[PDB]
Amino acid sequence: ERQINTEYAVSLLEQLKLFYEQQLFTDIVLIVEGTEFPCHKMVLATCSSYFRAMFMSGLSESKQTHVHLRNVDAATLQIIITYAYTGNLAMNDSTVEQLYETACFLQVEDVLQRCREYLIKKINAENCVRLLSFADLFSCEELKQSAKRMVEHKFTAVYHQDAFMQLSHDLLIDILSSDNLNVEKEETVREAAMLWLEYNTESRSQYLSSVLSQIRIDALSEVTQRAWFQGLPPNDKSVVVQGLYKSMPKFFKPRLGMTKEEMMIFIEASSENPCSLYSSVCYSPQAEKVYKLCSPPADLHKVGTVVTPDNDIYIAGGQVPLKNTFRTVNCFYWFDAQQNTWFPKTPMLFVRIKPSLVCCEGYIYAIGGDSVGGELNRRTVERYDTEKDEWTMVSPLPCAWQWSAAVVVHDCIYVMTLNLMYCYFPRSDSWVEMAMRQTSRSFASAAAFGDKIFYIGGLSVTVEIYDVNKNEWKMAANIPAKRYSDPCVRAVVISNSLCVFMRETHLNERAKYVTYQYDLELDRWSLRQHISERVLWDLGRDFRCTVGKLYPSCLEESPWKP
Amino acid sequence: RQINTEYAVSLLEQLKLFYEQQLFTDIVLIVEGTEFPCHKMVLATCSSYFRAMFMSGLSESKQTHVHLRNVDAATLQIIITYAYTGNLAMNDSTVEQLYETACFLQVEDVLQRCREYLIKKINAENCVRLLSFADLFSCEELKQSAKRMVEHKFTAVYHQDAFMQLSHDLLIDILSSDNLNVEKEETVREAAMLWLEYNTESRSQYLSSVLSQIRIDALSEVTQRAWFQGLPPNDKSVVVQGLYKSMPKFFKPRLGMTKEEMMIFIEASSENPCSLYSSVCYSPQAEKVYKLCSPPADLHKVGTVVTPDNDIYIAGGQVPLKQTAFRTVNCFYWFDAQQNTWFPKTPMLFVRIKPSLVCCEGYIYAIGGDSVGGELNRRTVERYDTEKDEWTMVSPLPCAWQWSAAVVVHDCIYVMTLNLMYCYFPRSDSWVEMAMRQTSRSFASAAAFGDKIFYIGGLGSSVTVEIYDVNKNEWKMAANIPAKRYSDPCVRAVVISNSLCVFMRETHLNERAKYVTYQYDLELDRWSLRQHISERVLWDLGRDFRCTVGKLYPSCLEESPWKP
Repeated sequence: ERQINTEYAVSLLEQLKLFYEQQLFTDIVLIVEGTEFPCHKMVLATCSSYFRAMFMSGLSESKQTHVHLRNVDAATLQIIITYAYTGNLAMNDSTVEQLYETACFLQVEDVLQRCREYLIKKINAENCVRLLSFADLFSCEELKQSAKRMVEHKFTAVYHQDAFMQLSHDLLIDILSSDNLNVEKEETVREAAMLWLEYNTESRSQYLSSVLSQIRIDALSEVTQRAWFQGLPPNDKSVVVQGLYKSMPKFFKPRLGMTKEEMMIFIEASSENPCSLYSSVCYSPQAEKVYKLCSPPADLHKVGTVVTPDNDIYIAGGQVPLKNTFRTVNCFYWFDAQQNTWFPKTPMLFVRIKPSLVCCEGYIYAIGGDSVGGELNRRTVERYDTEKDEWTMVSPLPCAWQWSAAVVVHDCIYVMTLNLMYCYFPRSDSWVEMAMRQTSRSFASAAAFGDKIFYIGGLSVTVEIYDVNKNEWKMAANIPAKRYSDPCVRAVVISNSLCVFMRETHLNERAKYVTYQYDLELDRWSLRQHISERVLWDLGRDFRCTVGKLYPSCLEESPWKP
Repeated sequence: RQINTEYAVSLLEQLKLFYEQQLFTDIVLIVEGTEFPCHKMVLATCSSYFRAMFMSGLSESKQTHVHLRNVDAATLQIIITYAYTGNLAMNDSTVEQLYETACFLQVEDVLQRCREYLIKKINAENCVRLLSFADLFSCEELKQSAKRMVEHKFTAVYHQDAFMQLSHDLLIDILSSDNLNVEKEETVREAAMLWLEYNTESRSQYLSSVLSQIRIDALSEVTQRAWFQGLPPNDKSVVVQGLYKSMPKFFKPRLGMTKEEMMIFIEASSENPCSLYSSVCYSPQAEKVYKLCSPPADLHKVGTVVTPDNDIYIAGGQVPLKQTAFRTVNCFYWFDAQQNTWFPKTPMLFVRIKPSLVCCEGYIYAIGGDSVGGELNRRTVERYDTEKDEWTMVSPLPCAWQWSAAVVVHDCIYVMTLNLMYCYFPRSDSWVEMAMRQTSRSFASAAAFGDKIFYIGGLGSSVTVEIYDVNKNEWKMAANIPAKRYSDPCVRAVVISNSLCVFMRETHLNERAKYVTYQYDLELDRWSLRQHISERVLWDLGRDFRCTVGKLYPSCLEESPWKP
């Protein structure tokens, strides 16, 4: 006997739901603050494990037609009952907390796992500490850990969340004592503990002692003593004694967030093992090393990169071989700065090929990139919401462009094509016409350095500088490159200084990597650093470059023979 | 949206778990001392009786030990396990009590399932039993399928033991119908006579009604004194009744006596260019061309067979896959001689292209025809069971042949190829080497007339004829068919009117195709002009068309409207 479903799995379930709704065969009724729920017993067993032990134990409640169940919400119990009768939960985004609470109370494992997944997928920006305290209240390892890391990453950039103040000690100890604080400085966590304590002083006096010992000598060499002399309760002597002990021991160690080296993330590199096609690696300007990264899909290629001002990496679009015995997928991913993995996000609505993602005003803007090709209005765009986690359609492009580039300058969208340029106003959602270039060049990219756009390359060494306040295109100079070669130019910001990363290739000659330092008033690319081939190998042709901060300890060095 | 499959099956298995492992099982069914702990919700979701029993207000709304009587243990068990998992184990024996308990408990799903199974299971040796069963329980669709299949099979066997134990209304509906298949009107007469003489005074009152449905051509002749012999003694209310009642009931001829020997064609050239091919038929007696229903889903590249019981079947073939596009399917079908439609049957195991369907000893033999496997046994020859409705493999052909034909002579299968021949012994399931032909010819057909095989034509084709004798085991020449020179005759060997005739369509240079059949004199070795097919009735058919010998009804079929 297996489980074949000859149009019967749904028939029986439909009949069960009909019976629940008709007040039929009601052998048990739930009283929830005056509201009656005349359901049956067999089904409540399958769902609630509390009702499983309720409709079987030899206690008098099993022989009680009317049971008065309290500490449960009416709407949550109703949705749980209808899920038990139809399998459809249709959960919203607001009532997830009370639903999970009632599921943990009733011990309904399936809806518990469903809500756990829905919560672990929806830790976006704000409910992080709230759902972290929630998972601390209701033991939930999966939620606890994802939420822990999420806070270690974003909490160390706001450290002012209203919900962060109301936290239990053990959770705060686990948060602060961990070595995953994404902070480039050691005083921010100090003042964050300090603010918390100035808020609930006296009440959590032992807790404040522990949080001072948790900050350790690392951040104990500050005004912590004077602030305490200011707010301590009178007639306290041993407290000063125990505070004087907390300033030198507790294994003084450094932290991890300080290792935010501005590095050079690359994608689609020349793979070492012939079994793989491309790879994503990184380069260190100061450390002069070449680190690697894990492929987000591990088989799909032709992706686009973007870096938010908060140093976040995203990947959208791309094409993957069909593996029949290259199909385009609109999937989306995000790079973890510590786990060295890729957590997917809400996919796009159109399968794009090499999308150009631009970040502005906290929103991700994907401009062009072979949306579907057969659009009525072929020139359209689509943006992303980093807070609401959804895609919003905006005003479509004014001219259809291929192999285009797009940057962001002064909180405005700027997309560049062969010769035209349009500025998209995020406040009014419209395109305004901008200056036209006198040269028609494609297959090139642009960089947003300061208040000037530097469109480099095209087919070459065309250096066409554009300014927003002036609205004009001008030439500066030609990059010094060896003749009889085809340079692959890459313009990007580094250390608040405009530089370039170019590679020259000749006939019967090897490729050479070298970055130059360009000056604004000099119009010359001074030799900054020549990338030695002993550490970096060939990259290819379809590789991309972008600036971002990474961690050396989480990532791994790329092994390659000099 | 739909229903979450994950929970749907999780709930189903959890419900089944609560059933087998006695847990929340509340109501228990007491049947012949066997315990059946189960729930009320599952029983209500399927059985209408159980739904009515619990939701009511009677003592059963608060009872636990219901003594369900007039049921079976295994049937209730399989019904409960189906209600708990959706799995119905339908064998070939317990479907009767299954339908009984389903009609008792009023469970629509299992009722429809077993009704479909019995609509598939309807055959000869259970036609009358299934009809009596569909008369006992109201199963009008099953009742009609029974009646029809019944009708025909009843008027082909009329030896069923269950036929004696039948209700009067059912017998009246069977006999008085205009769908009986009998070459004469006297067999139904003696069938009614024996059904009446099965008893005596229990059939006397029905005697006055059964004679009211049979024509008066036999209600004035014999089998009136035979009833007077079996008449109750001194009964003077039946003798004179039948004496002065043999006057109305205007004698009208039935439909079963309209089976004429016809030339059934398939894959003929479609008249309207919207369709690829069609199926027509020639009337050697009516001299017209009646249309036939299209092959099932325009099934092309198939084979035909006409059993000695005059039944048409279709096996193999290919359907255009959803410009050249064709996929081969192993579907099997059966032609309804009255409803003018192709009823589906049990498909084969392997797909075939142009299979040679041959009937022998009640089995349908499809010998070769482009086997899919193409492995070391590139034949996959299969036999079909007309009793069990299933296929069974037989001894494979020793040699792989292509574009071959097969006939049946002396209860044996004779498959013919370019030059070789092998005879299959069904009793021993073996192949024996036969005589060798001296001419290499293919793409021809053979007709089995008596105890001789007549391989006509071969390669277009020609007028070469090689006659083979089974008792002599030798291939000899007889003559060549006199045809017009510089032409390509399309020969078709067939048996009709107890004589070997040929359907040979010839085409001249810059001329249209001409249809004419000849009668081959067996003792004189000469093809005589039996009849010339005028082109005013029969149009072009094509090249890949087949022909077979069979009987059809002109009444149920309609004339094909087409210009000469």
